[PDB]
Amino acid sequence: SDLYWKAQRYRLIREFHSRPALAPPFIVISHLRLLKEAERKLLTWESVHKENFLL
Amino acid sequence: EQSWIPKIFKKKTCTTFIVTLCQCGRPRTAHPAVATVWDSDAHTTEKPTDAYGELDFTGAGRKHSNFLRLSDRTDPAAVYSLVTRTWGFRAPNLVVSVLGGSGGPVLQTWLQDLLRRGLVRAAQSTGAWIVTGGLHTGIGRHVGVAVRDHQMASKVVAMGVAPWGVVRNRDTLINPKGSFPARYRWRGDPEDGVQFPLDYNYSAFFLVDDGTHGCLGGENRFRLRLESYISQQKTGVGGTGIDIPVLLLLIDGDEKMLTRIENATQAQLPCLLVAGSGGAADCLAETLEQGEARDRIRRFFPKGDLEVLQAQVERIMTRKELLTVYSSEDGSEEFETIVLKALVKACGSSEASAYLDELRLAVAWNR
Amino acid sequence: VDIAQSELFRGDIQWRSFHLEASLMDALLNDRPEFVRLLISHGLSLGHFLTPMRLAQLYSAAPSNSLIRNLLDQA
Ligand SMILES: Nc1ncnc2c1ncn2[C@@H]1O[C@H](COP(=O)(O)OP(=O)(O)OP(=O)(O)O)[C@@H](O)[C@H]1O
Ligand SMILES: [Ca+2]
Repeated sequence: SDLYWKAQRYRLIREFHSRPALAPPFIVISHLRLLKEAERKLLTWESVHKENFLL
Repeated sequence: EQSWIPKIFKKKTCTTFIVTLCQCGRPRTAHPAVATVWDSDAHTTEKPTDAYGELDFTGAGRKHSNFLRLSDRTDPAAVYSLVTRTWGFRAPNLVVSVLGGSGGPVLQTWLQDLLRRGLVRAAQSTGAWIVTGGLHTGIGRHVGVAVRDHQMASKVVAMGVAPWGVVRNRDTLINPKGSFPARYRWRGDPEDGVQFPLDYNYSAFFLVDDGTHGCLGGENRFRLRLESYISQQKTGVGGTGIDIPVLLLLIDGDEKMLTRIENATQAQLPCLLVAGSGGAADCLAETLEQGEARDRIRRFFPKGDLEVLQAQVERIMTRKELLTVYSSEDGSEEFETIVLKALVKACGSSEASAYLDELRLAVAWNR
Repeated sequence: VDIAQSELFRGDIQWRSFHLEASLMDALLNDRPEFVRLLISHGLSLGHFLTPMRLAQLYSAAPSNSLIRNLLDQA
């Protein structure tokens, strides 16, 4: 159960991350208002740690 | 501050013309009016350095890459003092040189892993200097890839030496007035044979000038001279420091590499040989572990039966104490122990004053 | 597999990518993890090796009426 909650914690955060800022009673206005080389460096960084981890 | 450099250093010129084609290796529209077997010094003209500067590679880079042109007949002390003093490079606790032709566009994956894992990390831990061909070709290219890869996973300084003639896009380098900044077409599309660009992994470059448009081996004499001088040099606080150890790493190659090691061995420079490197490297490893037979198979058939190679091997074995062989141990992936074992063996002393450098490395590495 | 490295890759014999290409294919089709590891370890240019035809061969090597075959058949 502890692991399951920790996993569901993400689903909660994502749900509220995209929710409009205003509260339900005032959410109406928000609805109305609604209507490269670094990556290569990063990947290399990942691989090095993987290689070290396996070794 | 750099105004001293042009006076101190000179760029050689072919000058005299020796037999369309020219033995001087610089067939131009017309050799000078002043202009047999062409000689490096007999048929050359020394002129003040006209290509010193700090390269700034186009696109991504550190915008800091010292580029200098110098004659082969130059004292290693001057360059070392300039590097240590002017460019601000710290005195190296260790300097390791890489040699070998490294035949083929790419090397074996395990060997590359050994290079990047062992050599680079060891140098980074102790802040050693890695000196290789200053060209994005062959062995030098592989080292640069290793250094680049290690840098991405973060520095390590790795100077480079290459003949001036073989360099590509030398126009941007040529600047008698000096080029504190400089744009280099390192992404040279035309792989025009001998002409090569400069790998941008290396922090500094030495363009050996010998009055040629491009040739191999011109930097060997200067290379060995610099290694010997550094080997006989103290780090920090002038002489109050300790000797800077030096090790030569050979990976495959040809008789030229065999000549280099023999000269290095005569120079009392410890050498290390990697098992499985290939021709010009496996033969010596076997000998440490008939001689004509190995030259036939271990070395290329051309000149393999020639006893000149066998004679060099005998001379090489004559001072086998200085050199040693790094057994891959089925890919050991660690060689700090091997390097230390080599240096202590090469010391051959007992005063314990010459072992401080080895001790420091032993401390720097966890061994 | 240990025998192959001990004998076939004792170092007394050179090797070529084309020499090992067939063996590699067999190991992949026969699920020989140790061998494929060993063959790749011997400096095999995998990128220059793999071909779309070879890739098709591998997928064709699915076991009998394996689930993957059903998906491939539907595809
Ligand atoms: N002096 C150099 N000359 C050429 N390539 C260099 C040099 N130093 C490092 N490199 C790297 O070596 C590789 C050269 O080959 P190439 O450019 O074809 O490969 P790449 O990384 O796939 O990039 P590209 O898109 O330019 O083809 C590149 O990664 C380039 O970044
Ligand atoms: Ca010493």
